[PDB]
Amino acid sequence: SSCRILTSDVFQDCNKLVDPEPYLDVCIYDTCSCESIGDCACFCDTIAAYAHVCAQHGKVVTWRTATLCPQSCEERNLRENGYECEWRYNSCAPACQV
Amino acid sequence: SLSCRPPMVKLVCPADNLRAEGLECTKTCQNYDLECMSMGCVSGCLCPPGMVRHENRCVALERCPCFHQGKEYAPGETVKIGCNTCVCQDRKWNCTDHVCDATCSTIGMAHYLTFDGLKYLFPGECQYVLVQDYCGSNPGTFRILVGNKGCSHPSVKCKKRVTILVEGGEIELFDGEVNVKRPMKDETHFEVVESGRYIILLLGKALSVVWDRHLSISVVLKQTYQEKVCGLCGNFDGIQNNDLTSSNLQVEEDPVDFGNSWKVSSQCADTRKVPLDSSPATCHNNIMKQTMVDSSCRILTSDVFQDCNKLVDPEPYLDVCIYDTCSCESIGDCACFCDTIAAYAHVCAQHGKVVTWRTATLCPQSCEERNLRENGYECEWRYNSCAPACQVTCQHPEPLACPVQCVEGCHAHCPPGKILDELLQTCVDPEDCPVCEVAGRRFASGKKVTLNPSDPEHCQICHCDVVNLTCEACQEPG
Amino acid sequence: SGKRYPPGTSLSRDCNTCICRNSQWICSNEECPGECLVTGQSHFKSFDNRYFTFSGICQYLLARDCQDHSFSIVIETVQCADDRDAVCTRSVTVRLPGLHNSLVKLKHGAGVAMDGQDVQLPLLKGDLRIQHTVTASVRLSYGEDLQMDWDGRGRLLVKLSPVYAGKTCGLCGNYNGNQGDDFLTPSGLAEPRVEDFGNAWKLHGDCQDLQKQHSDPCALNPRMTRFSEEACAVLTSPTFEACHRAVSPLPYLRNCRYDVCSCSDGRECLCGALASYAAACAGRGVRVAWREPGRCELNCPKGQVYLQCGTPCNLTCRSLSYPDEECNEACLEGCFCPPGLYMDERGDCVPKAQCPCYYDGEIFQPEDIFSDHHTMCYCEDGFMHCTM
Amino acid sequence: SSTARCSLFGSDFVNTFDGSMYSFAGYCSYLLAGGCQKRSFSIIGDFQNGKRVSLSVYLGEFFDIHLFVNGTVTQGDQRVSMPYASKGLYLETEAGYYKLSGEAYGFVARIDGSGNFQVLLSDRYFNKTCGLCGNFNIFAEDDFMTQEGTLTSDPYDFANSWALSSGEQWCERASPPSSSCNISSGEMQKGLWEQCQLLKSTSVFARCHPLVDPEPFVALCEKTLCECAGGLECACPALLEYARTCAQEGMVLYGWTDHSACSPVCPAGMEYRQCVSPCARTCQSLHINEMCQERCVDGCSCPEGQLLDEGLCVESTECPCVH
Ligand SMILES: *[C@@H]1O[C@H](CO)[C@@H](O)[C@H](O)[C@H]1NC(C)=O
Ligand SMILES: *[C@@H]1O[C@H](CO)[C@@H](O)[C@H](O)[C@H]1NC(C)=O
Ligand SMILES: *[C@@H]1O[C@H](CO)[C@@H](O)[C@H](O)[C@H]1NC(C)=O
Ligand SMILES: *[C@@H]1O[C@H](CO)[C@@H](O)[C@H](O)[C@H]1NC(C)=O
Ligand SMILES: [Ca+2]
Ligand SMILES: [Ca+2]
Ligand SMILES: [Ca+2]
Ligand SMILES: [Ca+2]
Ligand SMILES: [Ca+2]
Repeated sequence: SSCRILTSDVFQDCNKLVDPEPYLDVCIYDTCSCESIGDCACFCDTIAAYAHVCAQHGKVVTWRTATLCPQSCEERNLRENGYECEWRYNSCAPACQV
Repeated sequence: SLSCRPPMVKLVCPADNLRAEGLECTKTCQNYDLECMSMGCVSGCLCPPGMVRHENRCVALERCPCFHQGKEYAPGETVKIGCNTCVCQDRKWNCTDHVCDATCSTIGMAHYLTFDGLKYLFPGECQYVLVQDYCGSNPGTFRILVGNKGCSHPSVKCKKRVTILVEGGEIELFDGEVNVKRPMKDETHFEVVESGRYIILLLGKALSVVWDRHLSISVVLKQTYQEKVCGLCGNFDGIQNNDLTSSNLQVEEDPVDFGNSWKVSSQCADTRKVPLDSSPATCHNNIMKQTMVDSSCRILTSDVFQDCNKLVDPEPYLDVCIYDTCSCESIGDCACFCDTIAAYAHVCAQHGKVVTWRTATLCPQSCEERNLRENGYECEWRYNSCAPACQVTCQHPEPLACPVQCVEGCHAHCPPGKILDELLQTCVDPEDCPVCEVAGRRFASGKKVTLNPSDPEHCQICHCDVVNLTCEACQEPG
Repeated sequence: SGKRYPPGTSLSRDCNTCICRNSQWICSNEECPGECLVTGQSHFKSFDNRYFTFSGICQYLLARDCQDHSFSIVIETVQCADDRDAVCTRSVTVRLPGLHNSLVKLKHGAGVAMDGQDVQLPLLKGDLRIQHTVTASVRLSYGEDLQMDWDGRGRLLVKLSPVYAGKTCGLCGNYNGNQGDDFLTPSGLAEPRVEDFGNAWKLHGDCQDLQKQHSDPCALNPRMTRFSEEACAVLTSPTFEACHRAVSPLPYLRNCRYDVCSCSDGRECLCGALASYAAACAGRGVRVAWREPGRCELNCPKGQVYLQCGTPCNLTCRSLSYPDEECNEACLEGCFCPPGLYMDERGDCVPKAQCPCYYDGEIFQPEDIFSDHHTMCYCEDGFMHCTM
Repeated sequence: SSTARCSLFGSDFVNTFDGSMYSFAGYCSYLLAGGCQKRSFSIIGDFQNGKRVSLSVYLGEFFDIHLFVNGTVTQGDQRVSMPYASKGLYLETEAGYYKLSGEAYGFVARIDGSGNFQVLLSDRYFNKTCGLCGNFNIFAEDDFMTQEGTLTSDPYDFANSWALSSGEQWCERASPPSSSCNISSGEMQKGLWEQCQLLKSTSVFARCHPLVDPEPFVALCEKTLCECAGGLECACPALLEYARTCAQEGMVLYGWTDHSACSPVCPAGMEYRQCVSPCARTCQSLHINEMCQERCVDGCSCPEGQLLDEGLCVESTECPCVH
């Protein structure tokens, strides 16, 4: 059931382009074998691998919430005493900037 | 040979007295009140009768320190254990007698920490009396209950339901929010402080409830009761080994027969006596996994908690960690692990030891979604390790009785001259609060209460909805 | 305990009685005696039924009367194997200020030594009696408010009657019914760290105080990890089914795995820990038959036979010499021999024909005619028939 | 340096990390090395009766590879094949001799054909470990600190402190063997004093003296040249050790086995080279280079051609295929 996030309301755009059946078989295989205890990374990394392929075909996606694979970004805005708050989690931003 | 130092004088065993308590019974500050064995003395050099040894120094006066946690304390110095101060004027600690405010808990899915302090295991699936007051020969004011579904084996299942019955009311909570099925009469004492990750919830002068929105139930009671309650949390008497007095008025030894006495529905299923073992179901005959879980639960004994481990024993909160996340099949949400450590960090916070144990690769807890409804990203909400739960807002501008010093969670922080309201998510200037001041005096922001029931002739009522400087007319009884 | 009883019944705990009336047991609150217990390596039990562990090496104070000074007990711990997590009891020292201000000492055997002098048992002084129990364990009994048990291989016990309610202090606690205050150092303040509690009762300053009490010594000897699981898995097996609802087994299981991995020989460390549980199940009413040729059946000599529940009153040959004395003893477990045979001093047990007499302490043979001028006495079959 | 070395060479002898030899004819399992404050692993050595059998690595609480002279590497109780790579412990063969690498955990064990345990161990455990191969410090005299912590003068009761029993067998204190040499002295000390002496005389060994001292090595041999009857080969075990102990220090020696009349045992097709690469170019191999910059290791290997294929040297023309 939890690997059916790959077939959910938020991915319906990409499921028509990229078949999810390959990326689902990996999900069931990994997180069965994986004994996830503190870090739920053996699950959150198989979906991100599908979202990135969906992004290359122009379908940006925001699937990540606070109760599922949170990915905070607040520690980079810490070394300065004054909290400027410029670092943020952006769903799919350009990698090649200046 | 060595002529011993001036401050002390050598001794010699007399041939007559068997009681040659000399070098062997060297009285230091530890073993003065303690009584010592001795066969005969030795050819040592012992301090005079009026003084003792103290770490390679014969300290003269009987002023030597008063140890606690293996640390020095000069006479006159104080220590704060709980809500009491305690001074060693002399050589024994001299403490006050102000009994403090106790606290149940539900650490994980199936465990319970009584008031006096007794962790025990009780996996149930029916509805159970967590604590109440109608116990034996009393009026019966409040009847906090608790109810679990699919929670005999901890997992991503086991959502809790909580029905609290005070002042003829029925306010209950599950699935994140709190719901009022029947409002209670004296609304003045009611209060709800949705601050951070918790739902603090007052109900009177001597009652409070806390709820982490997921599983934990930490009811806080004051000095008022002192053996007036009973339930799964026990009687709140100080005696720590009578917290298993079942409903049928006897002490039991097996807690799985205890909580079965406190179920409401006397015809649902009573839980099964599990065969005892150090390994739960998933960790049963999976000794590989049983070490990866043990190691990860040693965060409770890590460099960041060393301050608290000296105050609060982690051995109770570790047994819960190994038990829950074995049984829990954590797949997408690692909450059956991250919630057992937060329960230890919060107890460490109540004793004044704030902790920052939470990183990006371990239980991240972002707070960026609240800073989203506005197109302009103002960035006032932040994860703060342990911030005060009882602050001032447009909805609760006055200071409230604050059972919890600080709490984890996302907290809105912005420069001064602005006060937080929850409906409009950001902080806003004070004047924008729907605040009420009718006929001069300071009070809350227009509570929906009918003041002054007592005297008919002095029935001078003045409500305030949001802003109105109004007063209503009383309907005469005649 | 998960079973139904009709109304009007009266089941009895070891402490007191309770009667069913209107689905509610009525119960008395009269005090009942406590038991501090040392056993295994370093495993203590307070009077208030607290369990803990403190592996220190010094002379520690176990118990003491602390408003007056009727007695004081002093344990003496030593390391006891190659490992560092193995600290067994070697001796215990008792002190009675009521009689000579003497000093009894229970040695690493079944031996006792008053004021340096070894002693043959029994030792009827005025108040204190010291005698064997199964002829393999000593039992001190001062007055009617104090008992003890063998400190040979380290299984000390005490029995304190309710006249000492709340007026004692030591590692074993206050004896006040409260289990939480027992970590109270002599400076009058409860400590949360056991490593602070025990090292505050040491009597000598030169002794090294410990910094950490370890919980898993099977890490230093990973060979015994497997064996320590299946070995004391019998403790939760249904062999002990009858006393899970009498005393919690989960600590007596926790204390096994610390003993079998730590000590030099895990054979008897196993079979002295399983008996720590049966000895508590039996102190509440439940006897268990847990002995096998594999699970450590003791070898009673050829004269004796194994026996589960028997009477240690008609066993010793001294009984026939002093028959009028009362034997208000329980139904104990040990090595006896059949009722036609009575126990002789030399390990063999014999019929009552050649069972000697113990007149005035003197051991007379089965036929010894014997007389001063005025009295006339003889030994017939165990008893000394005197006349005048 | 950044490494260490223990060796249990010949019969009953030991060589700690710091130039301290002795003899120990144990009876059961004993701890070679491993931490002392907290053990992530523990290397263990089983002795049947004086003579050794197995090397064992218990990786905390959950895993146990079991190599031995028996070579039939088992695990737990189930006999497995070889090679084997579970849990970050690659159980390979190098130069015809068996290896157990734990680079994640910081150790490299191995055994030769005769049976000579060896333990290369990292500098991360400097001052930390304690066991039958002593602590990894600079000094060589203090490295008998018992399981309690006690500098003992005896090299024997020490090793009997570090015993570790199981349920299958509980073990007692072994006794030092009563030497039969004390009566059968005869000529055996006159004519055979030379094979020990040639560690000092011959030029091929006459250059590690500024790195090590042969005085213990000649001392430990003279007590074991007396029980074996009719053989000069009884000196080469204590001599073979001296070769490696100088190699590990950063100064290797060459061709010393040409005239010594003792070569270490190896299976057919191969004999003892010195400083052969571990990345033996075998038959079913991929022709890739300049990844194997590892240090150079002693052990027996094939001739110049004659590539390896399943534990035997075979000519390069007859390289098979696989499917
Ligand atoms: C505690 O201190 C108070 C105030 O100095 C003193 O009155 C009292 O006697 C002390 N009590 C004890 C038990 O030392
Ligand atoms: C944490 O919260 C407290 C109380 O509101 C506040 O005083 C403090 O500045 C906050 N610290 C951080 C790091 O946000
Ligand atoms: C030697 O190896 C054999 C075959 O693997 C095994 O059956 C036996 O138990 C081993 N014996 C010892 C002493 O290790
Ligand atoms: C070894 O560790 C001990 C204890 O921490 C320390 O006292 C000593 O200086 C260390 N020695 C070396 C050589 O690092
Ligand atoms: Ca484009
Ligand atoms: Ca209580
Ligand atoms: Ca303060
Ligand atoms: Ca107490
Ligand atoms: Ca050394």
